[PDB]
Amino acid sequence: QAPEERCRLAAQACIRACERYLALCTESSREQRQHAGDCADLCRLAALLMERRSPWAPAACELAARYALACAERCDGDEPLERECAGACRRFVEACRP
Amino acid sequence: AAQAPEERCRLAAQACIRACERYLALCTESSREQRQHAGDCADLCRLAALLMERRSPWAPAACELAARYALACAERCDGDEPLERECAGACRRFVEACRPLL
Repeated sequence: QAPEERCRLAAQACIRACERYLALCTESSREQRQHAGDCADLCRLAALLMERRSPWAPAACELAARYALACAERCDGDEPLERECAGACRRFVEACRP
Repeated sequence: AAQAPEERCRLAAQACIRACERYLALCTESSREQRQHAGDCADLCRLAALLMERRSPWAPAACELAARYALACAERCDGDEPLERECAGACRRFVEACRPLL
């Protein structure tokens, strides 16, 4: 699996984690939900660009990673949905550096 | 209430993908290069549409990239055949709609 393929997969696993946290988490704050959504949206963009081999892929990838960690810093807690959302955000960023 | 220009942009995006898919599926005289363009244009337009639909704050960012691919698709796919003209037109029309949201 090429680093771009694992980064794409990590990004998709991220939006799934974020959209899940958004609709399932019963203790989320308006701000926290907003952070999850920003990461989910940006990750959809970076993902679509990675698939279409766009020269903007890397650019969008970093913008997504920025909010990906900002989302973890704000939405990580103790419940599974919370650790999962923050985890997936981490896993995504970890696949951006390479 | 700045959702008026965004809604008209969302509709332009939607029309643009319809024309692009139509182009991709119907225009027989189409190079693989033009097909790739109309295709990228259509996908980005999809994301852009979805982002505007859920009133995402990152919708303009998506419209920025989509406008790029739409503008490129127009510059590459316009032609004498109606399927070619309509695609270019839809893309350009869509590009025009993104302005206020840029």
